[PDB]
Amino acid sequence: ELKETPSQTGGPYVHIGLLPKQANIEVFEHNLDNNLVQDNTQGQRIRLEGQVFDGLGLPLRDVLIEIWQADTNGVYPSQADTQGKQVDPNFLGWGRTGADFGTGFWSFNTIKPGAVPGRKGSTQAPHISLIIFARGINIGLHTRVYFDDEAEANAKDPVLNSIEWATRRQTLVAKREERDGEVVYRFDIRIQGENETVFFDI
Amino acid sequence: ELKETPSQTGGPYVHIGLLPKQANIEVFEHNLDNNLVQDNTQGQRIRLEGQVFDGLGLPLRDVLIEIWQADTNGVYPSQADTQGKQVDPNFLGWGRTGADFGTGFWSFNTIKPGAVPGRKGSTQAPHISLIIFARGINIGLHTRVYFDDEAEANAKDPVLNSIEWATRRQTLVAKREERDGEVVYRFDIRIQGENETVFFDI
Amino acid sequence: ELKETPSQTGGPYVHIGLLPKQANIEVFEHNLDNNLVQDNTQGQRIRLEGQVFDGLGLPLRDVLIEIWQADTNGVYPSQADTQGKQVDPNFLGWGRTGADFGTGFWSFNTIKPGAVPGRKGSTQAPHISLIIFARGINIGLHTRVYFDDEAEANAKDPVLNSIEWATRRQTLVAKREERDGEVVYRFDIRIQGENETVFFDI
Amino acid sequence: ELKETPSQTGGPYVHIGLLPKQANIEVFEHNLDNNLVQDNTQGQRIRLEGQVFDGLGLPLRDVLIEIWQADTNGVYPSQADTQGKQVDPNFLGWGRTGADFGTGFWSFNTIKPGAVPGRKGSTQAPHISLIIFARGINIGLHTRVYFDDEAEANAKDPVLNSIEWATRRQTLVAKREERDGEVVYRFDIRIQGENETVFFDI
Amino acid sequence: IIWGAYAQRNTEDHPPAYAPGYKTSVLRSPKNALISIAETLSEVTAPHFSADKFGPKDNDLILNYAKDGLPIGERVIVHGYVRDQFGRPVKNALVEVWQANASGRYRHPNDQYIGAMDPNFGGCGRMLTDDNGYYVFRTIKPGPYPWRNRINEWRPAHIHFSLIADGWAQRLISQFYFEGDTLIDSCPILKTIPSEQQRRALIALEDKSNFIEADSRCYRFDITLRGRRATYFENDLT
Amino acid sequence: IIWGAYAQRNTEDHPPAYAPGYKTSVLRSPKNALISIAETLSEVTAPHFSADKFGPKDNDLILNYAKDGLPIGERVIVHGYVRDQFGRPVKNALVEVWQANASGRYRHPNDQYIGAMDPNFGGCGRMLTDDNGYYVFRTIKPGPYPWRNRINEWRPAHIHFSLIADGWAQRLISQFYFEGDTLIDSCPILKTIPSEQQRRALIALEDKSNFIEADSRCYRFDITLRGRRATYFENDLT
Amino acid sequence: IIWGAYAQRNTEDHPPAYAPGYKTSVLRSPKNALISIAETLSEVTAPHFSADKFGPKDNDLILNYAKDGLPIGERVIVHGYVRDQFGRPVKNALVEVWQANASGRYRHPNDQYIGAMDPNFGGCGRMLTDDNGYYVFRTIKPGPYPWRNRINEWRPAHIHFSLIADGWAQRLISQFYFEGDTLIDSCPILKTIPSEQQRRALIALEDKSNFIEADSRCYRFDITLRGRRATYFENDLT
Amino acid sequence: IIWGAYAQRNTEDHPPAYAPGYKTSVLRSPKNALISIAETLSEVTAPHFSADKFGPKDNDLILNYAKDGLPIGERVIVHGYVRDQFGRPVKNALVEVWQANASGRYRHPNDQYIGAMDPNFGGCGRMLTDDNGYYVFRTIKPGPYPWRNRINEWRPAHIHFSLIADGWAQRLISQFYFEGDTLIDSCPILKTIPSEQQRRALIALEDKSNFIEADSRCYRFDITLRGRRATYFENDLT
Amino acid sequence: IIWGAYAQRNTEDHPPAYAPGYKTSVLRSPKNALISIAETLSEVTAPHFSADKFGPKDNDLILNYAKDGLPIGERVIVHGYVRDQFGRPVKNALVEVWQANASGRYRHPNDQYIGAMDPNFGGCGRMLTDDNGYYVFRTIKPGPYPWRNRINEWRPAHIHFSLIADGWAQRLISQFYFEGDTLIDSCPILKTIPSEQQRRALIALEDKSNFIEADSRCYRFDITLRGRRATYFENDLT
Ligand SMILES: [Fe+3]
Ligand SMILES: [Fe+3]
Ligand SMILES: [Fe+3]
Ligand SMILES: [Fe+3]
Repeated sequence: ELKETPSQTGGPYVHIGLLPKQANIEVFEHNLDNNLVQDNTQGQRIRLEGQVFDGLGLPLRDVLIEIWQADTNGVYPSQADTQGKQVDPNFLGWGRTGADFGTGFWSFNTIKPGAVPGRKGSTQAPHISLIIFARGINIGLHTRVYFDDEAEANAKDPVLNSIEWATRRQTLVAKREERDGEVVYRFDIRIQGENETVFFDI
Repeated sequence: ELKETPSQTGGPYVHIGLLPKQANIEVFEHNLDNNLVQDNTQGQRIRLEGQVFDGLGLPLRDVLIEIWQADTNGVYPSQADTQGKQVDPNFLGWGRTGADFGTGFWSFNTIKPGAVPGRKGSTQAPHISLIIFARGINIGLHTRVYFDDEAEANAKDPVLNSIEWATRRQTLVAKREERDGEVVYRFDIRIQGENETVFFDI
Repeated sequence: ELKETPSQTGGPYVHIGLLPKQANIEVFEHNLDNNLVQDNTQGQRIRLEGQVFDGLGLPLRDVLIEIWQADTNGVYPSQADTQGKQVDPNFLGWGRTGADFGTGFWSFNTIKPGAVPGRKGSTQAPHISLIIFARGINIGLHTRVYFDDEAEANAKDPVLNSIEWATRRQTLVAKREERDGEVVYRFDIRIQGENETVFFDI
Repeated sequence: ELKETPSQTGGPYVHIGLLPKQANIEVFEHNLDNNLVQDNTQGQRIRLEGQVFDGLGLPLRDVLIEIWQADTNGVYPSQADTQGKQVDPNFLGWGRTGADFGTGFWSFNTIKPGAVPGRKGSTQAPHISLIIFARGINIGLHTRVYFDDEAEANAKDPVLNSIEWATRRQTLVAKREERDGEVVYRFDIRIQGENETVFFDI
Repeated sequence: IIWGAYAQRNTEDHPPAYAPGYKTSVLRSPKNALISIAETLSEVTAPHFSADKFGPKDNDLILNYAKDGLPIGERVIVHGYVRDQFGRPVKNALVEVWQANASGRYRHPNDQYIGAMDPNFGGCGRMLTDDNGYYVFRTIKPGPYPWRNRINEWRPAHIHFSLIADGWAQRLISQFYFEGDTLIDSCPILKTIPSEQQRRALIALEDKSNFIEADSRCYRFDITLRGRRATYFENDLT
Repeated sequence: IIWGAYAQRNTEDHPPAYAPGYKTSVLRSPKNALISIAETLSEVTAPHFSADKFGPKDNDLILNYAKDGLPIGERVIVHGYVRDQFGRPVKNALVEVWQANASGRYRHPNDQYIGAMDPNFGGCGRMLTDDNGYYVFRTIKPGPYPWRNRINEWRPAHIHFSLIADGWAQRLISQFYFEGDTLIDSCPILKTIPSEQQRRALIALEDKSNFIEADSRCYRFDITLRGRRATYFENDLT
Repeated sequence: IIWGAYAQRNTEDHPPAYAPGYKTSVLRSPKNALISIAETLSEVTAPHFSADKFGPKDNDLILNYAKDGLPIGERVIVHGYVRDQFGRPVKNALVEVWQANASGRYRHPNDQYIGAMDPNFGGCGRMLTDDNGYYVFRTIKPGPYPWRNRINEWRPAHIHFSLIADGWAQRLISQFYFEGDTLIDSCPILKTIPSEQQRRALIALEDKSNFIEADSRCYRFDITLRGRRATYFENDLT
Repeated sequence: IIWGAYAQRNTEDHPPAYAPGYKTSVLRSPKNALISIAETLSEVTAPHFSADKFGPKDNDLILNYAKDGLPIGERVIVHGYVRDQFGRPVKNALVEVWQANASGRYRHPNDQYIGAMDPNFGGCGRMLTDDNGYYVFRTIKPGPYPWRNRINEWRPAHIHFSLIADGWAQRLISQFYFEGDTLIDSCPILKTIPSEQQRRALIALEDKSNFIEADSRCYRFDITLRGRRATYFENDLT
Repeated sequence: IIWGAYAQRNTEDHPPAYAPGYKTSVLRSPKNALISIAETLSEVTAPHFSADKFGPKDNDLILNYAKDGLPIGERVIVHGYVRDQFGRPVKNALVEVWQANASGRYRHPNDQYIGAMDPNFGGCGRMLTDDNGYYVFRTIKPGPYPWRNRINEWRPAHIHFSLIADGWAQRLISQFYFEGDTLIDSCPILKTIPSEQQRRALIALEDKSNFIEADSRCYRFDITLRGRRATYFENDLT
C-alpha cells in the first residue's frame, strides 16, 4: 500500500495555474470559473459571497476557493452518486474563484442545493462543500456552508450535530440577504482567533 | 533509579472506575463520594461548587475532581502529617466527584480547613488541594482553592506569594456566598484563555 | 515462486466448520454430507464403512473423512477431467463424514466407480480417493480404496504395482459384504503398527 | 525468572550416592532404605515388588526406585499437606530401593495408603507415587501404583480417568497376592513396547 | 494450454507427520514413509460447488448464528487472496472456516473449557473465492485456547480453514494466527513446522487502511496452494 | 528517618499538556506553564483507606458484576508491584481500574459503540497493595476501542488505572497495554509520551509461568511512583 | 463492487497546518483541531470534466503561449502515473500545473523578481489522465525562486500541481521538485513535511531512457491519491 | 499465602527421553508421550528429613571414608544456592552427591576401569540446605571417566547430585561439571540437553576468592528447582 | 499510441568491439568509432515470419534430428520470456538456437574436437514467442567446448540464440549459460562484457518446480530487447 502524496501550499501565485485570466494570462479557450448557473439550470439562483480573514482579522487577498454541491434536487452530477435519480443535465456542481487582489472579496453565482441523503438513512440539510487554498496554508481547508433560512433542517443535520462544541456550529451558517431581487448568502471565513470557522478532515 | 510511570488521560469514561454509581454501575457496597462531612466531624460546614471551562469558555461535562485537605485545626488525617497534634477522628480529608453530564456543575460538602504550617516556620492560609482529570487532559492538573474571607491570611501565604504574576493570584480565591443559612464558596476553573486558573507542578 | 501454505492439524473440533450438524450447530441450510447418491444417480449403490485405528489399535473417535471418485463410467464430475465423455449429471463425486463419537465408525453411501484412464494409455482399477483429517494428524493423509471383487483389474493397476512392498498392497483393498440386499465394502484404516495402511503423497 | 536445572541420567553407579550399602560402602550411620513400616506405624502391612523391563523385555539390573505415599488415613507426612488432619507420627511416607544386580527384582515393605483428596472436591483412589532412575533414563520417570482390590475406587479415580486411552489404565494397577499371610502387590513396569506402563509429567 | 501434473509438494515446507512435541501425533503418525506417485486424472480433478447452495450470511460469523443479539467480542474482517504457487489466482475454491468464540470456547460437545459460551455465536462459515482468488468473511476475534498437551498449554488465537480447489492434490487444511500474538512463539502445534518463514506464512497481518471506522478492524491473509505445470511436449497424464 | 520532599517530577518522562495529535488536548491544556512550588505538608500527605470497606470480589472483574452467568472473553490475571522511584515498595496504596469489555464496549451512558454489551461484566475493580507493594486482580481482556480523534482511530486494548498512595504529589492516573498489540505503535494517546522507553513502561508483559492451566492467562505489570528523599540536615518542610 | 468511504487521510504523512519555519502559516492556520467526519455522498463525489473543452496545446507549456518564438530554457517532458493508495489507476482526473519560467520568474502581477520575463512562456497547463492513470506534459524547467520567508530564502526549482479526481476527499494540491536540486535540503516549505520518505515522494526522477535525442530531457513523477475501500457487508454510506 | 500447583516443567529445558547419541536411552525410553496431569496433594507434598540422622562428616568426602590417611587428589570445596524458579530459596532440601575418585574410578562393584582405587575415598555425601537455600560440601575433584557408548567415550569430570525438596514434582537428579573441562564439548550425555544455555547451567564456576590458602580450591554451583504459584482466587488443589 | 524511436543502445551494457583477451576480435573489430544515427523507418521495421512455415518438432532438439534412437545426454527444457526494456512482452519474435551435443561437439564441418558425435542430435531449433513473449524448447544440455584462444581454453556449457523481433534496431545474437557452471568465471568471451550484473543476465536459472518427474530438468531464461518510446508531441520519425 502506497502513502498519499504529501500536500504543499498552493503558493501566492496559485492563480497562474487555476485562474489564468485573473493573472492576465490568456492561454485556454475554455476557462473554469465561479459561475455554476447555465441557461437551463434548475433551481433558485443565489450568490455566495464573503471574505477569508487571517489571525489578525485581515482578509487574505491571495486565497483561492472552490465549491462542490448537488443540484436543486440533492443529486450530485457525479458518477459516484448512487441515488439512482437523474441529475440536472445542465449543472457541473463545481466552481472556482479567487479573492479580489484589492478588497479580498470572493463570490460564486450558483443554485441553492437540495437536501442530500446522509449516512444510515438520515437526511442532510442543504449545504455546499467548500475548500480554501492559499499561501501559508499547507493543506487545503475543508468546510461547509449551510443556510440560515433552513433552521429546521440544520437542527437535524448529522454533520452539524457531530460537532460537540455547539457554539461553533453557527460559524457554518451563511446569512441570507436580498440585494433588490437577488438572493445573497454572506459567508465569512475566519481561519484563526475568535469565531474561528469550523474546518473538517473529510 | 526507576522513572515514574508515564501519565495518560483518564479518558471520557473515567466514571466507570472512579465513580461507578454516576455511570449507573452498582458493584461496590462502599462507594467513595464527594461528602467529607460525617456525623461528628468538627468545623463549619461549607459547600464547594463550580465549573471547569475549556478554551472555548464551554464547561467540561466529563471532568472528574478530587480534593485533599486538613481538618478544622489544620491537621491532615495522614500518617505523613508530622505536627504531633491529634487529627479529627471523623474526617477522611479527601473527596471525589464528577461534573454533571448535562450542566457541568460539580460540588463537595466539606469543612473549611484550618491553617497548615508552611516551610521554614511559616504559616499557610487555609486552602484545599484540588486535582482535575478528564478526556483531553494528559496529566492531572493541580491547583489550590483559597477563600476570599481569609484576605489577611492569603496576603501572607507562601505559595500565593511564590507566583510572581500577581494578577493571577486571584484565580485561586473562591468567593463566599450564603444560600439561606449554608456557606457556599464558588470556584470556577478555567483551563485556557483569559483568567486562566493557575496550575501547579507539586 | 511462492511456497505452499504450511499444513496444520484439523484439531479435535474439526466438526464445527466441516460437519456443523454433528456438532449440533444449525447455521447452513445446505449441509455437505456423506451421501453421494441422488435420485437419478447411475450405477450400483454401495456403502463404504470402517474405522480408523491409532498405534494402540484404538479407533479415532474424532477423525473426519472425505472421498473423491468418478461416476459409474469412470468420468470425474470435474472441469479438469479431459476424457471428453459426458459425466453423470446427478453426481457430485465427493462426500464427507465423521467417525461416530462413541464407536468410531464412519460410512458413505455412494456408487461403485468405473475404471479411470491411467498415465501413458494405461487403465486404473476402480478406486476411491480418500483423505483423513484429525487431531494428531499434521497433514491430511491420502490413500485409496480398491475393491476385492475387482481382483483382475487390481492386478494390473499402475498405482498398486508402483508399491514395491507387495504385501502392503492388500491394505488398500476393501472387502465386499452383503447386509441383506445392500452391498457393503468394509475398509479399515490403520495409521500405525502392523498392517499399517499405505499412505500416498499425491 | 530462572529455568529449572536440566536433568541428567543417574548413571549405572547411582547406588554409590543413594544406596551406599548396596554398593558395599559403609559411610553413613543412618541409611535410607525401602522399609516404610516402623514399630507403631498404622495400617495393614503390604509388600510392593516387581521388575522394570526395557524395550527387549529384559529387566534393568541397575534401576533405582523411590515411592511417595500417604498414611493409612490418606494424609501425607508433609508440611505441604493441607488436610488439617493429624498424620501418622510414625511414618516417613517415602522409601528407596534398587533392583537386584542379578535378578532385577525390587521391593518395598510399606502400608496400603488411604484415599487422598483430589482436585475440586473429588476423591482419589488409593495410590503410591513412584519414580524410576537409571542409566539410559535422562529424566526420572513418574508413574502411579493403584491396587486391583480397589476396583470401585479406581473406576472413579480422576487421574486414571484423565487417560483417554482406556486400555492403558490397567498398566497402573498392581495385582494382589498372598504369600502365606502376607499381602503382596506385584507391579511390573515396562518402559517400552507392548503394555508399556503409563508415565506422567507431574 | 494443456495442463500437466501439480508440482511436487515440498515436504520441507510442511510439518512432518511425527512430532513428539505435539503429543497426539505420536500414535497418529504412520511409521512408514509416504509412497509418492505420478499423478493421474484422479489427483488433478476435484468437485465443484455451486454458489446457489450458500446462504447470504454463510461468510458472516457475526450474524449467521445471532439469535437475540450480537456476539460478544472483537468485530474483525478477514480477507485476502488464494493463489497457486505460480501466482495464478484460484477461482471458485471452497473456503471453510471455524473457530472458538471470544472466550476461547468452542461450540462443540467435547469442549469443557471454563471459558463462557456465547449464545449468539456459532463459530463457522464458508465462502467461494471470486475470479481474482479473493475471499472475505466477518467474525469475532477468537480468544486463546487452553488445552492439554503439556498441562499448561495454550493455543494462540487462531482460525481454522480448509480449502477444496481445482485439484485433489491441492486439498489443504490449516490454521492462521494474528500478528503480534505472543503465544505464537511457544505453540507446539505451530512449531511442528520446520522453517521460520513458513511459520510466518500462517500469520494474518493487521490491515489498518481497511479498518471500518467505529465498526470493525481488518486482517489480511493470503493462501498459497500447489500449482499445475503446463505441458508443451508429451502429455502422459492419460 | 526524617523524610523530606518528593523528588521533582521529571516532565520529560511524561506527555506534555498540549498534544495536537490528541485533538481534545488542544482546548483542554493550559497556555501558561505550570508553576513549580516547594512542597509543604499539603503535598506530602494523603488519605488512608481501610480494607474493611472493600468487598471480597472488588478485585475480581470476572465475578463482581456476574448476574446470570460468566462474562464472555479472555480470562486473564494481572499482577505486579508498586514501587517508588528509589525502589521502595508502596504499601496500602489504593489501586482502581476500569476497562471496556471483550467487545471493546464500555458500560457507560456516553458509549454508543456497536460493540456488544456483556450483561455479566461491569468493567471496574479496586485493591490495596500489600506490604511488598504487590497487587493482583482478575478480569476479561478488553477489546480495542474505536474512537473519533481522526475518523478511523482505534485505542489498543487497555486498562485504566489510578493510584492514591502516601503523598498527594504521587497522585497518578494512567493506562497500561498488552504485549504484542499491534495497535500500540499507532495510538495518538500513547504517542503523547515523548520517549520510547517510557511508552514501553506502560506495557504489561505476558507472564507465562504464572498462567493457570485450563483457566486463566497472566500479565505482569509494575508501577513506579515518585519517591521521597531522606533528610539528614535541616528539615525545612515545616 | 459496492464502494464505501475513502480511507482516512494519514495526517502524519502531511505537513501540519502550523509550521513556524514557514512564516505565513503562523496567521493562516486554525488554532482548533480539524473535526473528522464520517463520509457521505458529498465527500465521495466529484465533478467530471469533458476533454472536449481542452485545447490541443493545453499540456504543452512550450507552445501554448509562444507568440514570436520559442521560450528560453531547458526543454523537458514530465510524465507519470496517478494511482490511489491501493494501487488502482485514477482515470480522467484533472491535472493542472503552473510554474515560473527559466529565470525563476512567475507571470503574475504580484511578482517583482529581477529575474527576466519570457514573452513566449506562460507557465500553466492542464491534462486529464488516461485509463491507466497516465499523464504527460511538456515544459521549460523552472529556475529556483527567491522569496521572503527569511530574507535570503530560495525555493528549489518546482512545478505546482493540482488534482481533482473521483472524490472530493481526494482534492489535492502540491508541488514536485527535480532530482539532484541542492536547494531541496534547505527549503522551509518542503521541510513542513514530517518524514523524509514523504519529502522524497515529491521528487521527480530523471528518466534518461525516455530522453528525446537532440530535443528534450524527461522526468518521471507518480502521484498517489486516497483510495476507497470496498464494502461487503452493511452499506451505511446512505 | 495459599499455594497452588508447581509451574509446568518446561520440557524444552530438559533432554528428551529418546536420545540416539546416548545409546542406552534407545531401549530405556518410552515410545508413548508422557501424560500430563493437573497436580493434587500427591504431587505437591514431599518427605521431611531431620538433620539429627546425619553424621558430622556426611558432607565431607575427604574424611567420611578416610581410614589410614587422606584421599589422593585435588582438595576442592563446592557450595552454592538452591532456589525455585521464582527465585525463592529452598530450605532443608536433601542434597545427595556421589562421584568417582581422582583416577576417575568409582567405588562400585560394576566398575572395572583400570583407574586406581583410593582406599581412603568413598565418593558419596549428603547435606540439607539451610534457610537461605545454601549448601556446602568438601571433596576430591573427580577424574574423567572412560565408558562404552562409542568405544572411546569419556565423561568429563563430574559429580552426581540428587534433590528431594518440598514437592514431589521437584524431584530432580542430575550432574554438574567443572569450568574449563574440554571434555564438556564432546560428551554425548551432556549433549542430550537441547539448548546451550541449559548445558552451561550444569557447569560449576571457579570461585577464586573463596579458595582457602595452602588448602583447598572452591567451585560455585547453584541449583534451580520448579516453583509453586500462589493462589488468590479459587483453590482447586483440593 | 504513436511510437517513436527505440531507446539508445547502452554501449556500457555490452562488450566493446575490441577485446584483446578474446583474440580473434583483434583483427575483426573496427578501429573507427561507430557512427550513431537518428532512427528512420528502416531501423524501426523488421520482417514477419508466419508460423505456418515451422515444423512441429522445430523447437524440440531431442527429436527433430532423431533417426534410430534418442540423443545421448541430459534431457532439459528451457523456457522464459522475451520483453523489451520497458517491460512490454515481445510477441511473435523469431528465436533461433544452436548448440553442441553432450560431448561438447558441434555438428559442423569445421569442428575436429575429439568429443564424440551423436548420430541422433542435430543441435539447432527455432520458435516464435507467443502473445506473452513466452518461449519454450527442449534439448540435450551441451557439454563444455575446448577451443584455441589460449591453448587450454574451454567454453562453459552454452546455447547460442538469435532474435529477430519488431525492429531492426533490436536485432540481437548472444549466448546463455547454466547456473553453477564453474567455467563461467574464466571464459574470455563472457569476460568481454564489462559489468558483473550483465554477465549474470546471460545465466539460465535452475527452475526446479518445473522439472518433469522421471523425464526432464528445466531452466528459466528471460531475454530483454531494446524498446520503443511513445511520442506525444512532434513525430519526426517521418
Ligand atoms: Fe512556486
Ligand atoms: Fe479507554
Ligand atoms: Fe483450534
Ligand atoms: Fe558418572
